[PDB]
Amino acid sequence: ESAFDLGFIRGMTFGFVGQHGTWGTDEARASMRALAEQPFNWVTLAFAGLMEHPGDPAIAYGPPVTVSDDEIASMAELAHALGLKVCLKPTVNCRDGTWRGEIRFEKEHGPDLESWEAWFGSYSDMMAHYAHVAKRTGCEMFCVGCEMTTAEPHEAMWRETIARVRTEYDGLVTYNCNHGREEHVRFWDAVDLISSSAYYPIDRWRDRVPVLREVAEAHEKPLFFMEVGCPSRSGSGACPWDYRHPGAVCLDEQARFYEAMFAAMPDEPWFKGYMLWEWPWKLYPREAASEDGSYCIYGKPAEDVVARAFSAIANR
Repeated sequence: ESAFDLGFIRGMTFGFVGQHGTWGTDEARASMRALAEQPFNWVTLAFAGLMEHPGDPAIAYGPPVTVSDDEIASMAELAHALGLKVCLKPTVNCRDGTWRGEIRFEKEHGPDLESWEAWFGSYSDMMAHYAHVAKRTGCEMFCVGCEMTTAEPHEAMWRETIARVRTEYDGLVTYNCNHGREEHVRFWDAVDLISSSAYYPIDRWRDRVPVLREVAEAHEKPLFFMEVGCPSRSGSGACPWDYRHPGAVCLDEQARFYEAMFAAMPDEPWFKGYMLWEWPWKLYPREAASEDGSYCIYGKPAEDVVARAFSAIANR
């Protein structure tokens, strides 16, 4: 169905970074079952192809690097049988640890150089491949990119990648920008839904909503969060995007983040919901949650905070 008619998204991201073999495990199947017991109507299957360095245009994806096409199909099939809609979200990470939002090339053109042209060649090839996987596996959404801040001004190359995806895939298409980039992306017209990694600090939510509304209304597209969440660590609510943030385990900090977000987001048709970050393919037991400092909400007060809000939206 169309974008404005879409049911409000109550989602969870699963299985990142999608290392080869991990989703084909009994653990992954048990973890997906646990995810589906929460009041989620969506799951995002997220995984990363690999670049050697942020200036290398070559991208390694598929086995032995990523989960296989069969592993993706297995997870999509399981999620679908459990009543979830599925977004497929391929992305790229750098082996040297450089954030994908900082990839950069010295040249725009040159197919045998380290150019934006060469990289988008590799990236378009990868996205076409997974767009075809998404079609074959009946995925209801496909995400053409995540947090690609340095790549964004290459509008023509993004439009090509999107047109290539459209060729392979006729479901809903989004691009996932970083927090603070919602108003900066210039190709929102080429996708069906505007999405962002909305890691806004606890105290920034109320202030940020107006611009988010303005972005949705300006481009006449619904907007949702392709990533939102907070680690259960002390002070993390001030820097939700940072998985490396040092601090004692703190379950309340994560809960406060979710409460602040839910409090600030209006019940207005331009806003289409939440794809939470994140759920592991190997899920810890409930009792171990008090020791866990990750983004996962399982077994923590945030689980209940999320369940209450999502159930209320669901049972309406």
